[PDB]
Amino acid sequence: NWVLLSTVAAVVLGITTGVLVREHSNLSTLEKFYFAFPGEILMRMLKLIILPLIISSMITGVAALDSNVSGKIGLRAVVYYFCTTLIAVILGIVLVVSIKPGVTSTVDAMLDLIRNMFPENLVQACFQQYKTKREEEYKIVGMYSDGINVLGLIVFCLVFGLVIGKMGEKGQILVDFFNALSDATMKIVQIIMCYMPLGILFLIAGKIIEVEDWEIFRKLGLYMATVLTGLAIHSIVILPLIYFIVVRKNPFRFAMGMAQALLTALMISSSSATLPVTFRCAEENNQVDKRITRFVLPVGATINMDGTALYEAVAAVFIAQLNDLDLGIGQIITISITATSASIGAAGVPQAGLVTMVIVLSAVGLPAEDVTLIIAVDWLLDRFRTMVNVLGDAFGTGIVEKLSKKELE
Amino acid sequence: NWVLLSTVAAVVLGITTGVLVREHSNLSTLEKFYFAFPGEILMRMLKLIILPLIISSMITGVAALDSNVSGKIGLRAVVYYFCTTLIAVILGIVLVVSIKPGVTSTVDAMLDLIRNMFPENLVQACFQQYKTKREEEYKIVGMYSDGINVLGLIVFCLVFGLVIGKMGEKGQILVDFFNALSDATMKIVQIIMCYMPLGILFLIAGKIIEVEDWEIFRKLGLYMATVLTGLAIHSIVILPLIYFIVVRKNPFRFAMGMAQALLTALMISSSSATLPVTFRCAEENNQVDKRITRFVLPVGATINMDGTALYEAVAAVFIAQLNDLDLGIGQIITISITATSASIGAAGVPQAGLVTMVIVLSAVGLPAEDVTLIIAVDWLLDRFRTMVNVLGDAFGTGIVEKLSKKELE
Amino acid sequence: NWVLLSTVAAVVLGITTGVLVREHSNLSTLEKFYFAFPGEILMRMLKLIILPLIISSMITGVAALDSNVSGKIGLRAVVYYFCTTLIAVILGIVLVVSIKPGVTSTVDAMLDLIRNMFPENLVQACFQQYKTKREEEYKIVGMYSDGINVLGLIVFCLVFGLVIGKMGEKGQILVDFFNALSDATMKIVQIIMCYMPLGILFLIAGKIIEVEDWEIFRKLGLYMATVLTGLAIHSIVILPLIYFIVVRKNPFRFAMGMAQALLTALMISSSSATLPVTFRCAEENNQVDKRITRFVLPVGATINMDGTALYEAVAAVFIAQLNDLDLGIGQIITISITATSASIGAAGVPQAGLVTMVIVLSAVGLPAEDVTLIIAVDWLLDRFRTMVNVLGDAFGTGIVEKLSKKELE
Ligand SMILES: C[N+](C)(C)CCO
Ligand SMILES: C[N+](C)(C)CCO
Ligand SMILES: C[N+](C)(C)CCO
Repeated sequence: NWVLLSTVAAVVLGITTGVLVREHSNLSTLEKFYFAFPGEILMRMLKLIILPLIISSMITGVAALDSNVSGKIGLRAVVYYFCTTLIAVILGIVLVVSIKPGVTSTVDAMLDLIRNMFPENLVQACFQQYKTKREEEYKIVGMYSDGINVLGLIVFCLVFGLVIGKMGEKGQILVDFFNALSDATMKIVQIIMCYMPLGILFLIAGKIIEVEDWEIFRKLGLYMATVLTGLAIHSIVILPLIYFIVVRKNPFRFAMGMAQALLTALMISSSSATLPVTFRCAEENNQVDKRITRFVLPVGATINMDGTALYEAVAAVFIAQLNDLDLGIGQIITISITATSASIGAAGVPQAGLVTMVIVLSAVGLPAEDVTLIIAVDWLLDRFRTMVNVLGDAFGTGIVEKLSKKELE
Repeated sequence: NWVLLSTVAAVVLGITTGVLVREHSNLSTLEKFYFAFPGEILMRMLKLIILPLIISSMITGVAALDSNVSGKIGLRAVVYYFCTTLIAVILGIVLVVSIKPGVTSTVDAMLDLIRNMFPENLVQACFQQYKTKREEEYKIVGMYSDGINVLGLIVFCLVFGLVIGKMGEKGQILVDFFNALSDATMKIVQIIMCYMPLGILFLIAGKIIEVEDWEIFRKLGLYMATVLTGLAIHSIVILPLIYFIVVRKNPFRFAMGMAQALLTALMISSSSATLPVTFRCAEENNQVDKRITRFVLPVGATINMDGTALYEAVAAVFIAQLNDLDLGIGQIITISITATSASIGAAGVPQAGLVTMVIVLSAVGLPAEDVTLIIAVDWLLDRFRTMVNVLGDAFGTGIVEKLSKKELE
Repeated sequence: NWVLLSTVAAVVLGITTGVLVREHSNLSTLEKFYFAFPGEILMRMLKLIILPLIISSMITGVAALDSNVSGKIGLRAVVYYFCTTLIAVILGIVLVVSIKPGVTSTVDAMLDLIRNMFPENLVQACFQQYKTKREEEYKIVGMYSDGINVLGLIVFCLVFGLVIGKMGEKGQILVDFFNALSDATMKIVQIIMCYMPLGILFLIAGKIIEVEDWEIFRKLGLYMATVLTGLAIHSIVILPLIYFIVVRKNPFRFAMGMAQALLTALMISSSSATLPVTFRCAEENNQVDKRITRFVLPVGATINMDGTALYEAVAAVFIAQLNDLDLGIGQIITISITATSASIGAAGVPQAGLVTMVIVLSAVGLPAEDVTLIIAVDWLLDRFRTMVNVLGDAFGTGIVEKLSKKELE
């Protein structure tokens, strides 16, 4: 594949250029800023595109989710993809606080989630964010600090996406305007990813120059041991339990029937690319009828956020812990809800692991140029994330036969 | 009706909760801020929607006003609905300064009306507002303070609405895009009004807690005696004179012929809901032909701002007087022109008295959470405002028979 | 013509009012600000419209440039209209620094061209601009100062215009939405130009009042001797050489064959108005086939920026030199690239010399009210600019017969 091979060949040459400058020359504090300029322009190019990508892919992802939730079968998969998303948020927050990869009020930060879901302006929500601060027996002021409001542009586009879906023929030009705006801002991300090999070369090399000790290669080992532990309690302990609670039919036999599509997800790392394969393995091996697989698998490519909350919401807390933030427990729930929501906006993006992380790091107020620690090993962890998304969707096929049995007639 | 009954039942339970907390417990200065948080989220939800509601309803209200002003009949109703709008602005400013409900340069503030009609940026006009200040033999600086520019987003959408109406078939996708955007942002205001009973419960109760003296129940009695005096010189003295100046046929006989539609407006408080009724009473009782009633009544549901300048531009000055502002005479004309213009944007909104007031209080730089004094008694005054809008439109039927008599052949 | 006669009659009455106030009365520092208020509102009206004019005319100018570059003929005119545009930028920068009309780091300002082509936000690019500053062995901070980012709204709309052109039928509603938005924001500029005679009357008169010495009538004579010298090395020395390098057929005979359309351009000063004439003189007199004139003349009305870089990028440096700026050499290339790019956005505007200058003066951070020095003599220099655009396009017809000879079969 091109986009995988070229990114690995730019991480290898990024470390090759990176140690042949710090151990072979000596740059100033200014010339280590001009050396990381082609990787600076990539971070401006990526933040440029997340505003028409959030707005267009949330409006069309939700206005096409209607008529894919027809009946009660499409409602008994929205409850399932919210019940295992909420457990994956709790499992991602617990595992990043217990392990703490990258080390050494709370009510006023949970009421800013609900304040930022409903902004006071839709144009200010594209570049500003409401943060409140207790001061003086106390009183409370609000500031509107900078940084994009991703939570309020997603709650509004989820409401605006439901309204124009149900409007019928009067709101067909609004679905057609944003379907074409979503196709046009996924062909610009394909143009940016033709520059992304050159940009991550000078982004990796600008980090190995400034790094003086190999402690950051240990915090990058405890990060892969928090993602591969979040994505191994979910595939072994959490999701085979949820199947066995309602469907008493041995969940380790269900996964062996899907072993052709689990092994295919380790080679592509894209859920919508092996979506023709997981259709072919579910019906023939597990003996499930086609009227419920065609109703939960198209909603399971928009709503299945089990893998994001264990990978991109552990990465975005690891970056925040890397900058010596204490974060409390109220700004961790702020991050893991912004990281889980931003993956619905970065829905079918080509390099959807890199783009989603630039959305959350720009939203929660972190340096987006710290994503180059994550894309060094993103090609290992995105393969295993979509093995959970394929296994999570396959258990979402065999669960809605059991709550929907009298509905099929 | 649901939206009336539920709002009265949330004002009654708002005062019931409000006196069973201040006279039964004791909250801190912080716990009186967390008690009014469900009413804070309503004020964020309302300010969220006034930006796509101003833009879409002004573009479609004006691009559909073309072909409803065909001939000279539709021009002799635009002059009439500007001549009685300007008298209602003068009558609303005089009555709120002479009575002063809620008590105890000028050239640089009239040149900021004309500066804010033509902003220097269309994206900055969505959240910022130009205020100029004389300083030092003097010189003049400009600041761009915050708060939405409603005047400049209405003057531009009035020009942009006329241009795409007259473009014909080349500008039909622009009328279709904003017709669907206006239908989609009136179905979101219907979703907000399903939360508005809960929000105004904690908004009323958060005001009765902090109020320690019943002087504010006297300033709320002088406010209803300024609206019901502005809307009783207009229906008795001003508008029956304007009929009798040009049409010498006893205006108190004209209103008795419309008594079925005046009494219907006291039960619905919506001009476009009794618009089928005022068609049926004008032609049969007053003997007016249908070629001029169908030409002045659709422009009389977009342009008839006689009732707004006596109700929502007396309320927005009463709120400004409540915060101990002196206002001069130049910032009163700023308010009553912003309040009269913002009711064309809040054109056919369900709760169009509450939404219009949040537009003007956010525009002229006032606390939008002070609208809860007004919605306590809005269900009394909005019935009597639309009785003036029905009587003002009925006299706008019997006036254009007299200036248009040779035009009908 | 109306728009020429009325503008000359407002420059004459502007100087007539201007010397009958300063030599016949005495105004304060405040009353010389209220006297130039009708010309202030014109500068707010002009800056109001450059945001939907840049966005709509760049998207439709580029999405219609596709299928006008079919084959290799339409590629051998994009190289020619970039090779003579880059020489006109170098000739405009050299001539405004050598003559310096209006008198008496660099790497951090060339890396801000590339930083401002790719902004971090599309809504902030409509009103804000990234300027970086070296400070402290040094480090580099970035600020986001105010003023519209014209470079980043043109690079994005050039990429977004190419993507929706090549999308075919899926991106036809996006071409139809911006074709109608571009027709609707050229009919608002025609409404503004009905006020522009009144606005430039009080704009000229507000400058002759404050001027106390006639040195500014000498710097306005060295400005016309830099534009008419830039547009006389291009028409005599630069462009007849580029023809004679590749096409050995005596370029002074080519221009005599186009003498009917050169003389017509001195009477209209519009390239797309004499575009039917330069078609009729190229084929009959110079004996060129119609298959290459119809392929380079529609791309030569969007891409031919030879005349802008010698007129509007010498004017925008002359205004910057007038305010006693030193500008280095890095902020001169910033101006002449912003002035050359902004003339693709002001593509077919009626008063396209006045509107283009308000775009660049607002972009590079200059007073837009200093354009009234330029529109005093714009009707002399815009005639001679389009004589170079007609001569530059005619030599762009006789050049693509020589590189395309085996392609025509
Ligand atoms: C299923 N994905 C996580 C890949 C996209 C939904 O946000
Ligand atoms: C006639 N109304 C006042 C109800 C709407 C026009 O703004
Ligand atoms: C050819 N013009 C310069 C007139 C427009 C292209 O920007």
